[PDB]
Amino acid sequence: NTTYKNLQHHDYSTYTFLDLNLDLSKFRMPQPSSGRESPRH
Amino acid sequence: ALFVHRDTPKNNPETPFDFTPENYKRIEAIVKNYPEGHKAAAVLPVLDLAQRQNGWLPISAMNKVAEILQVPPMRVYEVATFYTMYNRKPVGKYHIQVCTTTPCMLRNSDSILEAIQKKLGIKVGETTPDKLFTLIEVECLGACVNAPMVQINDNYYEDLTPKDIEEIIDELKAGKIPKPGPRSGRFSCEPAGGLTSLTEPPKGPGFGVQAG
Amino acid sequence: PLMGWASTADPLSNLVLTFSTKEDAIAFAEKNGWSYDVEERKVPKPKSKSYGANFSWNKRTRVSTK
Amino acid sequence: KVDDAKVSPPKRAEMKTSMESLIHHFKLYTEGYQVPPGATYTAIEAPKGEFGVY
Amino acid sequence: KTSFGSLKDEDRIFTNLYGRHDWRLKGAQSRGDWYKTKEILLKGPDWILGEVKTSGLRGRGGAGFPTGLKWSFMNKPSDGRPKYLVVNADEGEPGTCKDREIIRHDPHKLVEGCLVGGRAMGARAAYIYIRGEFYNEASNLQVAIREAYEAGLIGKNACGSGYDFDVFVVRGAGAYICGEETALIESIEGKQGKPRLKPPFPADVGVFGCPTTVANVETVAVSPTICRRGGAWFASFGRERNSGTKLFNISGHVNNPCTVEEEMSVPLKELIEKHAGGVTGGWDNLLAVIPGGSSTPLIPKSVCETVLMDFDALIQAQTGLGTAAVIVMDRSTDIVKAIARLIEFYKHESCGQCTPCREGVDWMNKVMARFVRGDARPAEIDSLWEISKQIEGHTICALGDGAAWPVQGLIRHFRPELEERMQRFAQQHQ
Amino acid sequence: RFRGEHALRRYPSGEERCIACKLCEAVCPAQAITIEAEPRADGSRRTTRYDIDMTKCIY
Amino acid sequence: SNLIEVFVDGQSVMVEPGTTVLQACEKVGMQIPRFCYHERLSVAGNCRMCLVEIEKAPKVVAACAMPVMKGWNILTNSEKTKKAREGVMEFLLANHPLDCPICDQGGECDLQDQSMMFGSDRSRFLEGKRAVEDKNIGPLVKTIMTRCIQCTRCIRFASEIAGVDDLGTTGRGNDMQVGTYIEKMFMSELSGNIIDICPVGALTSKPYAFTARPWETRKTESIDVMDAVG
Ligand SMILES: Cc1cc2nc3c(=O)[nH]c(=O)nc-3n(C[C@H](O)[C@H](O)[C@H](O)COP(=O)(O)O)c2cc1C
Ligand code: SF4
Ligand code: SF4
Ligand code: SF4
Ligand code: SF4
Ligand code: FES
Ligand code: FES
Repeated sequence: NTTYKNLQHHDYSTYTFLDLNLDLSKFRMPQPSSGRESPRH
Repeated sequence: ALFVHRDTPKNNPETPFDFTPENYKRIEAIVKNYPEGHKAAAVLPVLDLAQRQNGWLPISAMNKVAEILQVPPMRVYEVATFYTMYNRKPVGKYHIQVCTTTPCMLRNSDSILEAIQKKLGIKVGETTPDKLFTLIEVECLGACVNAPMVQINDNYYEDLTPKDIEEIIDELKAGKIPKPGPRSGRFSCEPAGGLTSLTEPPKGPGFGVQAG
Repeated sequence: PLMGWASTADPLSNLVLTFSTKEDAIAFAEKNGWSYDVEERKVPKPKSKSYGANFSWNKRTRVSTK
Repeated sequence: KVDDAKVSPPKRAEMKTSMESLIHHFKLYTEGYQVPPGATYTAIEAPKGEFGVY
Repeated sequence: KTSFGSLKDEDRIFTNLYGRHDWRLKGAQSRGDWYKTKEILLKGPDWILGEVKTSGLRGRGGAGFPTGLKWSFMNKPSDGRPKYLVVNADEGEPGTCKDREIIRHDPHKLVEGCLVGGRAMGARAAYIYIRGEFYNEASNLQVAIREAYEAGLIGKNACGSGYDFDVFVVRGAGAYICGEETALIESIEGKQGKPRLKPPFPADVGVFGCPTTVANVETVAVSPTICRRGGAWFASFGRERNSGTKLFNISGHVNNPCTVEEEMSVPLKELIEKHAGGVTGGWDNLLAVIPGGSSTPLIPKSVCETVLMDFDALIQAQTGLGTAAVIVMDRSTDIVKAIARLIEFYKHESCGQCTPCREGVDWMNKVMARFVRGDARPAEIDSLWEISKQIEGHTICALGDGAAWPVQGLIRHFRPELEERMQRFAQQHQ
Repeated sequence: RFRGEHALRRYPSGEERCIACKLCEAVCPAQAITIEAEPRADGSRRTTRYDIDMTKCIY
Repeated sequence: SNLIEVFVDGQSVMVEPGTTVLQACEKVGMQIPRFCYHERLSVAGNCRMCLVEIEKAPKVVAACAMPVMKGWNILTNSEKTKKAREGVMEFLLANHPLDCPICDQGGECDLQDQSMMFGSDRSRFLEGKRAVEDKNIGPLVKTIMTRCIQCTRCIRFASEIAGVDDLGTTGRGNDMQVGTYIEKMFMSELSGNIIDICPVGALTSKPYAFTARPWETRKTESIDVMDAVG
């Protein structure tokens, strides 16, 4: 197929990466902790 | 390129700098992705949020990021002085990156460099006596398969010529922005001959597989 | 008092005798008569360090810089 | 001189523009070059006679 | 065995090169995604590793480490520490656009492949690292992740079975070193991107101390197709060590510089002229050919007219095969100037861990400046040879090595232009 | 190239040529050089006391 | 029972598991020359000086951070070990300025001693020689940052003993300035102990600065005061 199936990329605004990271935050297993909350606590 | 701060106010903390609570919810999504115990890994996305909010980051932005992520600021200063996307000098609206190394310069980037130079006026690496025309030439970006390239704010321009230079710069003066994609036809990264790629509509899951 | 130097009435002030063992040192000092103070040898203590331990997961030994 | 700059000091041109020759000049005149352990003897013909050095 | 190999249609591993029928999970299903993958997943990861080593996947990105050995190191028994999969998507070797095409026109097969890799080795979460130059393509990737989540088929309890698998995306901030094997890992860690030391492997201590691994995007793309298709159907294209299909792209000096899928071997003259327009000015106009990209020595005219495009062939030619900039360059450009600009790029992007790459690229940049201006002696060009023998392999990463190799190729092949340049500088000053 | 007076030099319309880098006292085979060094209020490193013993000087 | 056999040029010796090549080589007396490794800190590898040709390997590897498999043989006095030392020592002295008179580590350098005993003699690299302008770290510690060989020893000392985290690497390639970015006069405890850490003449004492050069002064045993630890 010789037709450009994209231009789905064309509408991308300068906030959309953080928007998708924002909206896809659910089903997040707890990113496992280790002792203190931080290297300096 | 003067990697020591040397305050010069319009810098010199505290410069008044603060975000949006919507951006604070972005911040909480960012340090909710990474696991507990290593909060200090989201420094580069939070600093990316700071750049996308305010076009260049001041030093009070770095103090703000350090107090948000409860880290000493020195790691934020390291990450700010280390990478390329973060310009500690103040810039304009649009930012010009003329990429030219191995296919780009060897496919005659110097015509594009001359066109940008004698169209805009200011020399390479420097800034402009207005906004929206901070010009730097840059090293490779990845998008190599075409003519030497121009990056503006999260957009590309390939397959150039000085009349396209005149058109794109006059239309950024006007404010109407052209497409990120290629030029001279060939609507993607294409073999631009007689379509030597696939032509048939692909079958996929239908034909002979095994252990599936 | 004429040049600003450090004179001394000590001919023995610039002696040093580099030896190889403590036993022959004590034997020579007792052989030649004068008294002596023995300080004992101190090696550097062997340690237990590793780069993977500098990249810990839930141990606090973390490089925090690089 | 020998072309072994870790024993004989270099000359002025390379001394004023090198790096290795300046370092060799500096430490060669402060410390003195190290000499491997052992006892040697030799003797040449002084006009008196056997000038020996041990 | 094939007679040096070429493209036969529908044997393309992935279709939809650019702008084709749609851009959707429905289009992925029409092209061959989400088809009978649960029966592959619920058979056991040992069978997936057997399928991949049946295909015999040579590792991509211009390294040479095969995927089967790496993911067989990834079969550690699971302890209290989880397992991570990191999909690297930077484009170094300037001239690339390797996976720019893939992440711009088909993220769905990448989602398929990261799900396959997460099941096949006990991994639990996959971080996908995109270059910071790619905001719009990153947002296309975010739209595709939203579509795959909105299908309700990845995220938690994938394929209907009780198997959660989350995928995240971390942007780049612009580097060459973040593409490498371990500076990637610490760049995710929030510390500045700097490689670790190798004998503690990433499969033992990785992202903060967990057994992880890093996959190239071409490996992620080819991985569900080998699972859903037959054993060694992929392996029937080319030789025995290297096997399968690869993107050979000319990003550089030809008429219509572009990208083509091909098999593992190809005659180079057919590759250059019978697929991508023609050479600028004819076949006899070019001065030389660089394969690989930028971490590869050059190949001159009398060698490029005969040598086939295999990994073992370029080992026999003392070079290293990479991706997408298998390009020629004209006599009308000075290869000294081109390689000197590449050395300037190497200086502009390199971290400062190791002393030898730092100071060696410093000397080579200043000395290639003195060669473009021609203000040296032939002892200097042999000194550049000696230092390029000194640097190689005495570092952490391969950026110092990939700065050593172009100097090696230039000295092994194009001595006489250097001698004539220096003689013309002698005629100029005298 | 006679060896006589033990004189000093100075820069062209400039300050004292010595730095007090103690090389001459490190090499002086009768140790007749005596250097005690201090920096002044400017910042460049200099001396306090630079003494040649003419008795010990073997030249 | 937890032993490892290595041959140091034929001389067999036993190695505890997990340790380095360098601790065993220092156990048999061979001081492999080092610049970034120091035993009070963690193990970086950024100085590259400790390369040593370990047998049946075409690549010459570091010795400060090598795990010790059973049954090695360690060739310290080979050919290409000396060639790698010549190369590395020639690389260090390129962008290092001619300051050995006005340095304060004339008797106590490390480049000087190890470049006599291990390096080349005829230099190269005719032009070039960039320079990094100094900073103002503290009025107790005089600081010249052109002589910094970027060895990352003061940084590890800060982040692992001082815990202050004010010194960092800035830049890439040749251009790596090491220090504090923000014109802050770094003042903390044990900041006087950084002039003994810095192996080259880049961090010297400010009040001592230019009074002597250490071959004249004689060294004498004594016991500390003002602290109850000594
Ligand atoms: C010098 C160097 C540059 C690299 N550049 C890139 C790059 O731009 N993009 C990328 O995805 N990987 C890059 N890599 C990593 C390789 O692609 C590596 O093979 C990858 O981590 C795993 O690929 P494989 O498992 O298919 O062999 C680079 C590695 C090195 C040593
Ligand atoms: S070779 Fe250079 S770029 Fe690579 S890890 Fe070492 S210092 Fe960094
Ligand atoms: S201290 Fe001696 S060697 Fe050094 S500059 Fe002064 S006179 Fe010359
Ligand atoms: S200041 Fe000294 S200790 Fe710190 S990196 Fe530089 S040379 Fe090493
Ligand atoms: S630290 Fe540098 S300037 Fe100082 S004595 Fe050593 S080589 Fe010379
Ligand atoms: S060199 Fe211009 S994009 Fe890679
Ligand atoms: S001592 Fe091993 S590299 Fe510095």
